[PDB]
Amino acid sequence: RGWFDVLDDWLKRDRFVFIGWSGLLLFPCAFMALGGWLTGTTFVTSWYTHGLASSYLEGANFLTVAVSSPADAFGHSLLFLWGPEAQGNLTRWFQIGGLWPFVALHGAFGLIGFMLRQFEISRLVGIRPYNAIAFSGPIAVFVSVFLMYPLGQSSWFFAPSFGVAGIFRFILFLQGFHNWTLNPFHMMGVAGILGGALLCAIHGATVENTLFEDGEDSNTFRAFEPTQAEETYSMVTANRFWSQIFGIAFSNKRWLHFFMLFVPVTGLWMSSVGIVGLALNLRAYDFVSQELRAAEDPEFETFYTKNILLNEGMRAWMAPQDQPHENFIFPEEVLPRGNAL
Amino acid sequence: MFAEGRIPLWVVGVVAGIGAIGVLGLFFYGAYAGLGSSM
Amino acid sequence: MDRNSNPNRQPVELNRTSLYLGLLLVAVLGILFSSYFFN
Amino acid sequence: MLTLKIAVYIVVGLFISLFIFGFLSSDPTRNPGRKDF
Amino acid sequence: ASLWEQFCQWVTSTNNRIYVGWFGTLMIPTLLTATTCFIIAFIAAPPVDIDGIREPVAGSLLYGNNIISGAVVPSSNAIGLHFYPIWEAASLDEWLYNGGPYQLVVFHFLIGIFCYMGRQWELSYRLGMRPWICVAYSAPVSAATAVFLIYPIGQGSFSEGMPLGISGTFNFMIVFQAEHNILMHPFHMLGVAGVFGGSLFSAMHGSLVTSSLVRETTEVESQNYGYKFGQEEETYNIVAAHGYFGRLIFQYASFNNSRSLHFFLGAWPVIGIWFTAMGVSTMAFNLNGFNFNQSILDSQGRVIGTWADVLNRANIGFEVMHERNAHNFPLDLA
Amino acid sequence: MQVNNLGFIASILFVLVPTVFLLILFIQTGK
Amino acid sequence: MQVNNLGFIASILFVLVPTVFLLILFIQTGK
Amino acid sequence: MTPSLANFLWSLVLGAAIVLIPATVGLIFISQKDKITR
Amino acid sequence: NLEPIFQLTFLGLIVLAGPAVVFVLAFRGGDL
Amino acid sequence: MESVAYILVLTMALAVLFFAIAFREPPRIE
Amino acid sequence: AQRTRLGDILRPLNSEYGKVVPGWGTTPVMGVFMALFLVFLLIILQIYNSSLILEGFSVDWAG
Amino acid sequence: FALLFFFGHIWHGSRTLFRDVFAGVDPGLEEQVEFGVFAKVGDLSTRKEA
Amino acid sequence: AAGIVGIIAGLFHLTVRPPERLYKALRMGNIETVLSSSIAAVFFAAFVVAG
Amino acid sequence: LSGLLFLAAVWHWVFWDLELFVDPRTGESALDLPKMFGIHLFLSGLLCFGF
Amino acid sequence: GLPWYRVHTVVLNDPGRLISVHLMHTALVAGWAGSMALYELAIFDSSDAV
Amino acid sequence: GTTGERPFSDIVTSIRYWVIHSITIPMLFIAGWLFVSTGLAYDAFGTPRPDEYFTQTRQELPILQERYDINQEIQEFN
Amino acid sequence: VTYPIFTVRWLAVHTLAVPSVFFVGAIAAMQFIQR
Amino acid sequence: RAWLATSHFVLGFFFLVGHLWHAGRARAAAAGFEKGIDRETEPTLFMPDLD
Ligand code: CLA
Ligand code: CLA
Ligand SMILES: CCCCCCCCCCCCCCCC(=O)OC[C@H](CO[C@@H]1O[C@H](CS(=O)(=O)O)[C@@H](O)[C@H](O)[C@H]1O)OC(=O)CCCCCCCCCCCCCCC
Ligand SMILES: CCCCCCCCCCCCCCCC(=O)OC[C@H](COP(=O)(O)OC[C@@H](O)CO)OC(=O)CCCCCCCCCCCCCCC
Ligand SMILES: CCCCCCCCCCCCCCCC(=O)OC[C@H](COP(=O)(O)OC[C@@H](O)CO)OC(=O)CCCCCCCCCCCCCCC
Ligand SMILES: CC1=C(/C=C/C(C)=C/C=C/C(C)=C/C=C/C=C(C)/C=C/C=C(C)/C=C/C2=C(C)CCCC2(C)C)C(C)(C)CCC1
Ligand SMILES: CC1=C(/C=C/C(C)=C/C=C/C(C)=C/C=C/C=C(C)/C=C/C=C(C)/C=C/C2=C(C)CCCC2(C)C)C(C)(C)CCC1
Ligand SMILES: CC1=C(/C=C/C(C)=C\C=C/C(C)=C/C=C/C=C(C)/C=C/C=C(C)\C=C\C2=C(C)CCCC2(C)C)C(C)(C)CCC1
Ligand SMILES: CCCCCCCCCCCCO[C@@H]1O[C@H](CO)[C@@H](O[C@H]2O[C@H](CO)[C@@H](O)[C@H](O)[C@H]2O)[C@H](O)[C@H]1O
Ligand SMILES: CCCCCCCCCCCCO[C@@H]1O[C@H](CO)[C@@H](O[C@H]2O[C@H](CO)[C@@H](O)[C@H](O)[C@H]2O)[C@H](O)[C@H]1O
Ligand SMILES: CCCCCCCCCCCCO[C@@H]1O[C@H](CO)[C@@H](O[C@H]2O[C@H](CO)[C@@H](O)[C@H](O)[C@H]2O)[C@H](O)[C@H]1O
Ligand code: OEX
Ligand SMILES: [Cl-]
Ligand SMILES: [Cl-]
Ligand SMILES: [Fe+2]
Repeated sequence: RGWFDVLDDWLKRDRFVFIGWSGLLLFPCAFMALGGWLTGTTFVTSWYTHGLASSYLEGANFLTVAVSSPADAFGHSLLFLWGPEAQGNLTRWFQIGGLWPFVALHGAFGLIGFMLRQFEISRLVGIRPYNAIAFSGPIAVFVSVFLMYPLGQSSWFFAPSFGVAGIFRFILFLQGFHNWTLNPFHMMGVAGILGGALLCAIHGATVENTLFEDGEDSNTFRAFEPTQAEETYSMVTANRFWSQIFGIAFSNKRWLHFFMLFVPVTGLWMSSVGIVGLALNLRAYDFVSQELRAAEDPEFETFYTKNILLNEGMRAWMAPQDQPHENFIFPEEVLPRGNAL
Repeated sequence: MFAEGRIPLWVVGVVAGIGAIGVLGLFFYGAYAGLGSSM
Repeated sequence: MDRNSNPNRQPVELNRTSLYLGLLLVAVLGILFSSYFFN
Repeated sequence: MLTLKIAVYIVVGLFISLFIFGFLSSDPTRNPGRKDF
Repeated sequence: ASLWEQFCQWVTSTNNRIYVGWFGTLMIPTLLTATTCFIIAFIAAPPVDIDGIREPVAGSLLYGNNIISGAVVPSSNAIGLHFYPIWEAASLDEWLYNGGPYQLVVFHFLIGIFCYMGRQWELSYRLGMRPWICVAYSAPVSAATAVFLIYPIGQGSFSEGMPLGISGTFNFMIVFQAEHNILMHPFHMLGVAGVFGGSLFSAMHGSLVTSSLVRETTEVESQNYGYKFGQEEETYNIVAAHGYFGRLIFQYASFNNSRSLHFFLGAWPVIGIWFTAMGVSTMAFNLNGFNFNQSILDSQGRVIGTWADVLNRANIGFEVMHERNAHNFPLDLA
Repeated sequence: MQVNNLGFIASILFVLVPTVFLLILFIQTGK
Repeated sequence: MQVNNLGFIASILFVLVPTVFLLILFIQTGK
Repeated sequence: MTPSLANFLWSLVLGAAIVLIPATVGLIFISQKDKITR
Repeated sequence: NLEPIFQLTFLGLIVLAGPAVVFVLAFRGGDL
Repeated sequence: MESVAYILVLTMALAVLFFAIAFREPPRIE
Repeated sequence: AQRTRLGDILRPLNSEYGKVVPGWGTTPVMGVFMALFLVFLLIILQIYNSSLILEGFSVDWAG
Repeated sequence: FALLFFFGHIWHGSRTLFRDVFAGVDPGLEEQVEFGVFAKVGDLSTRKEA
Repeated sequence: AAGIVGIIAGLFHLTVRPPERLYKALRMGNIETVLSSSIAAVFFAAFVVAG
Repeated sequence: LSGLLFLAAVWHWVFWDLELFVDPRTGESALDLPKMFGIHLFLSGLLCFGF
Repeated sequence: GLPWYRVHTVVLNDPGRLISVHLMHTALVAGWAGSMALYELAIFDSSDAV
Repeated sequence: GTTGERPFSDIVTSIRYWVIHSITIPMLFIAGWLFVSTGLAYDAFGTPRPDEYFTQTRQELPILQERYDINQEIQEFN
Repeated sequence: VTYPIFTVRWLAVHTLAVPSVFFVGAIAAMQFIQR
Repeated sequence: RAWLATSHFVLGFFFLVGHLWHAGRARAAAAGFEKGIDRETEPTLFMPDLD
């Protein structure tokens, strides 16, 4: 017995927590990312990077804590603990926001390890690896949003902070500065996510309401056993119902479930392509025909032009606080505002 | 408690749930006192 | 040299449901991207 | 305007009367199971 | 035998290609009316004075909009919650100016989708099904009623209802955030949990079923031809899928009962969308999202910002610029 | 409106090229 | 040159529509 | 020979000595100890 | 102040009162 | 003239919807 | 299968299909080279990142 | 294109390493996917028989 | 330097057969493994050129 | 060059069944991908060094 | 038959036609390079490099 | 069904388990409590206490602007 | 009968739960920090 | 007013959901198919095809 094959035996035992070869990448990296996030949201400030309190130690709550992005002065420095910024000082590393690339990098390598775990367990069990192919969507989202968006921007500062209200800030920032709702790549993402939620709800309700009477109890859940051969619900009845209700219906179970896979994964990939565009400020910010008309004609108003005005107001009122390294002094008279508010 | 060498699992569960409710209530109390209470 | 028949030739199919799904996808992609094409 | 109002009131009332009288006309028995009630 | 009984049998027939039913006798006229008026208004309605300040907003395609910017603009703020049919207008042009098409489309659409939910129950009853597909459909219905009816009622004007367009929806959402802080509302958070988890679990379910498909085709043809419509037997190995998923996380995190799995797949996004419908319906009465602004102070008393304070700066910037010409007084009371 | 001069040709080709591809594939199916 | 604004779309459609018709008919032949 | 170069080289050495090498020894040791009986 | 002390003591008594009933009926053999 | 293009693409989607409902491949039990 | 002159020339380069070295072969030398490649990639990344600062130049358009 | 080619790699890598099950799983696959039966996941010779 | 190293590596990959373990692990009889690793190297280089 | 490669593609499409592509040991089409990799790597190294 | 997204699999076990499709792709890329350069040359303004 | 490990419902319903944990879990609780209440967490992580957000010589936000010499920058920020 | 006590599952439970209870006690003490 | 209106609107909605759940279950149970479709007498299996 070779030592590699003995180690392969030990790593792929049937235990409570499967390890595998992928676990050597997954578990230390996922533990580092999760412990870094919990450590930062419990103890670590954003006072020197953002001028903000973002830990439970400062009095923030679960909504208002974050592992915030590092200072804009560092650019896209990877901000290693031993790196030229922190210089080995753990306290300085915490204060300059090094927990953000710590969490983001270990998280990215843990996500790699998780899709590798999906591949490894799919190979061992003997099934096709479509769970890993489906998980390509979340990794596309993580790579485009937390990595390539700040890389395209000036620093890691403009990456989303690992927090609830920090993510809400990133979301509103992308509305006001990028017009990300107007981007068709995000619209395909929204369509994919709402379609995935629709398909989940409709598929579950259809199965639960086309169940076969396979038991004597009103509790229908005990009328199923996993080792049975026949279908637990009537695809014919479900097909007839949705054909007469909606006009069309699924007639193929395998196509139904591939579509349930396909819709949100494709939405995530499309929104990722849009975030890649936004990394370089390649926005769908404006419809130039409507601005040219609105500049020439003061009677022309659409909901698009109203959204443009909303974005301008948000940018001017948020940027001095959201980007304190820039020292944006906007006196009150230059702030755009409507009548009386 | 009603067994040999054993504690009922529902007693363990009610104790753990009471402790979890207590620490959640303490965390909600701290929203209105001390830091982060806006006063 | 001789021009021999290739035995790796295989027919392509697209069923009517696939046609309808593709036509709807292409129509909604046109609906989505036409405003940006016009700008 | 009065003619359109009368026409819409008649159309709406006819559809609502259809709905009501149909659900009053032994709709529980219009099912493939046990139609006794 | 009777003419009425023959009509009742036709109406309730399961042999209709599209099921009508008694709910369909209300659904079809209302939905056809709303569809026809929406299409005509989206193409060719004149501009609508939504804020009631004689500042008409071009909503239709013939007046300079594209598909993204086009909308059926909500009715005038001067109307408020007043019932504004065609016969209450002095002319059709006045009706168009004041946003009557929005009221017509929205009222017939809301009746139609409530009747769609009733019809879903009706056909499940005629087909000998269990009846709770309509309960799952009640979550999108509640969300639609929240944004088209309940939010206007609580705000006191149908001008506050979501516009029937893409950029109009974005405008509704941005003004909603600036006024109610919906992102900080936990019901919206539950909705985001519902849609993110519903898409997650849709991807999971689909990927596990596609992963565990029984080999019934060659490598040339599509694997979907391994399923025959109306086959008795299972098209995929649930035990293999459970073995994979209980090794991917751990054994007791994986469903083995397909009925519990599908009840969970139904229940998660439906409950999430119910909660977010109630969140929008409760911010109709101005019960807003969490206000943590200036919640952290130092020992002197100076405000230490958090991410909620930056979010509030964004909300203020959205608020001071919204309906720029409609406000005359210092507070946006509704 | 002052739109892109190529917007009409791009929209028609973006719709019509894969429409043609799908129609070609559907009509030949069964051969 | 100051050409007709519809000349490009007319030329592409005039070529491409019967081209598509012919390709559809040829590819399905033998079914 | 800079401080950043020395810190990078020490990072290579200490990522081996803290993470890679002791995990390699621990995995080899526990796989040799708890063997699968065929 | 003693008001949180009394509040938490009353709260503790009432939170224990229910599981005391369930626990007595489990221990002594009640018709649970 | 963009309005013609928008009307055409919306009409193509609605025609696809009609032909997919009215002229679907019928689901057959076999 | 039709013979050509170019095919007959190139034939010994496509005659060893599926030939393997039994066992692990040169996998350890491979892994040593992959480790050295990873370290080299780390070096050039940290130089481009300005996380590794070397004397004699600066990462800037002026060198 | 680099982002989309990440999906291509995953797709083709998965199609490579899972070529045997591309048409579907085995029509059995029953006992090997049960929990606790075999000492090693997917290995037949590692049956505990206990 | 990379061309010299590529010449040396090509000479090794021309004279030395793969190990049986690496042949079976990476499925070297399948051309799709070449497609997979080439797509991997290609997106690596595309990320590099975009950066 | 594009025209020349189009013509060469036409030739290879038509004369697909070259004797070089089949294994002399078995009777079927086989590419020795590690050897092709070694040749292409050597060509890549030579071209990289010359450039 | 083959689904649309798999049509190019026909050259999976055909090295001659695989080489042919590679040539066709290489020809299309080189012809794009030539035609793109020619279009750029036809519309380039060389009057002021500054 | 059982991969080899003791079932959790057996474990947590044992006298010996709760004898060990009645001690370990509360004393981990008090370890976190003494991490915060002795003030060691502020010094460990560099989080300001409620009177070092601003000093008597700095009343603005101490936004780092140095790229490499951040230790001296945090020191003069205090 | 005669199960192991120390497993990979044991370490998987503690790696998470020991700092979880430590952090919970920390945040509980944070609840009593005055301004 | 805000608390009362919000609470009672949420309660009214969830009680409409209860009506739908119980009205449908009452009809299904009085009709006899609240536990699922009988396999032998599945009603759709005796209907003509829709097209
Ligand atoms: C050099 C890279 C490369 C190569 C040689 C291949 C080759 C192949 N792929 Mg893969 N793939 C790749 C990258 C690549 N792929 C990438 C980047 C992705 C992510 C998008 C995928 C995702 C993928 C999936 C999901 C599938 C394949 C499949 C296939 C096989 C059949 C292809 C086919 O007939 O489709 C035919 C394509 C059409 C009929 C129309 C597609 C037109 C596209 C959408 C737009 C046109 C693009 C334009 C003309 C050129 C620009 C592209 C260029 C900039 C890259 C074939 C072996 C299939 C398979 O595995 O077979 C068993 C399969 O299902 N691929
Ligand atoms: C009609 C119901 C109703 C209304 C309008 C109010 C209103 C009010 N209460 Mg009261 N209360 C109620 C019921 C109600 N309560 C009940 C049933 C109890 C017994 C538990 C209490 C006990 C109580 C106390 C002790 C106090 C109040 C207080 C208050 C005031 C402030 C509320 C606040 O900030 O809390 C916070 C708001 C929340 C925590 C929101 C909770 C959201 C719930 C959980 C939604 C439920 C979801 C759904 C129904 C679940 C099923 C759905 C399912 C299908 C998925 C306010 C006027 C306070 C006061 O000011 O006294 C003078 C005070 O201290 N209430
Ligand atoms: C995060 C935690 C890290 C996880 C670490 C996981 C453990 C390490 C996994 C290693 C996987 C690769 C090794 C596979 C076995 C093999 O190839 O060799 C097989 C041989 C012989 O094994 C024996 O050899 C016998 C004969 S033969 O070799 O096959 O010819 C054979 O019959 C027998 O089966 C076989 O056992 O084993 C050896 O000991 C070789 C050790 C070196 C293997 C590569 C490591 C190189 C790492 C580079 C780092 C150093 C460079 C640093 C630069 C600064
Ligand atoms: C008691 C809780 C009831 C609340 C209603 C929510 C559950 C129903 C939602 C499903 C909607 C989709 C409809 C089609 C789906 C469908 O048709 O379901 C079918 C499914 C099958 O049930 P049976 O017919 O076997 O039994 C139900 C009755 O017929 C008799 O028991 O019904 C149930 O499982 C009901 C169980 C609910 C009881 C527990 C659920 C608790 C979940 C809510 C908890 C709170 C969530 C928020 C917390 C943050
Ligand atoms: C009450 C009367 C009718 C109500 C009106 C409903 C109209 C729309 C009905 C859907 C039309 C079907 C077209 C899909 C094409 C079609 O007919 O496919 C039919 C298809 C059946 O698939 P099978 O199971 O038969 O597939 C087996 C194999 O053929 C796989 O290829 O059903 C689905 O795929 C559902 C998944 C997509 C569902 C898409 C619906 C999207 C909703 C509408 C989007 C509108 C966009 C345009 C707006 C301008
Ligand atoms: C950073 C870092 C690191 C790491 C660390 C670690 C890895 C750790 C950790 C850690 C951890 C790992 C921690 C934890 C935690 C936790 C917590 C804080 C918790 C919580 C919770 C809660 C509060 C919950 C609650 C609840 C809910 C809500 C649901 C149900 C019910 C209950 C009540 C349960 C080191 C040193 C390497 C180095 C430096 C850097
Ligand atoms: C025959 C021949 C010849 C000729 C040649 C030629 C004349 C050529 C050419 C060529 C060419 C002239 C070419 C080309 C090309 C192109 C391409 C290949 C393209 C494309 C496309 C694409 C792919 C794109 C796509 C897209 C779109 C559309 C949108 C946006 C996005 C993207 C980019 C994706 C000669 C006599 C000399 C010689 C003999 C033979
Ligand atoms: C869910 C869950 C759980 C948990 C639970 C818990 C944690 C709890 C609870 C609960 C409790 C812990 C309770 C209680 C109770 C009590 C009661 C219910 C009472 C009463 C009474 C009354 C009514 C009062 C009266 C009074 C007055 C009025 C004044 C005078 C004096 C007195 C105090 C007598 C378990 C694990 C089991 C199972 C699974 C899940
Ligand atoms: C799988 C990947 C895992 C990699 C990550 C795992 C964590 C690795 C941590 C690496 C830590 C680097 O730690 C680094 O150690 C060196 C030497 O000890 C310290 O260096 C210090 O000590 C040395 C030796 O006394 C002095 O000569 C030197 O002047 C001084 O700076 C660095 O200041 C510190 O930054
Ligand atoms: C939940 C996780 C717990 C977080 C860990 C708790 C401890 C955090 C660090 C506090 C310890 C002391 O805090 C700080 O430590 C760093 C090491 O990083 C010391 O730093 C010292 O060694 C490092 C490493 O070579 C070099 O930077 C330098 O030689 C010197 O500054 C500082 O002098 C001390 O001020
Ligand atoms: C089967 C269901 C029922 C269908 C049958 C009923 C048909 C409709 C009957 C009501 C007809 C219209 O009812 C009538 O509407 C007109 C609208 O001009 C109202 O008229 C009112 O408004 C108009 C202008 O709008 C004023 O000029 C008028 O002075 C005032 O009275 C009447 O007060 C009401 O009596
Ligand atoms: O309309 Mn639509 O948005 Ca409800 O809040 Mn007041 O009014 Mn108007 O300003 Mn802001
Ligand atoms: Cl506005
Ligand atoms: Cl006002
Ligand atoms: Fe399913």
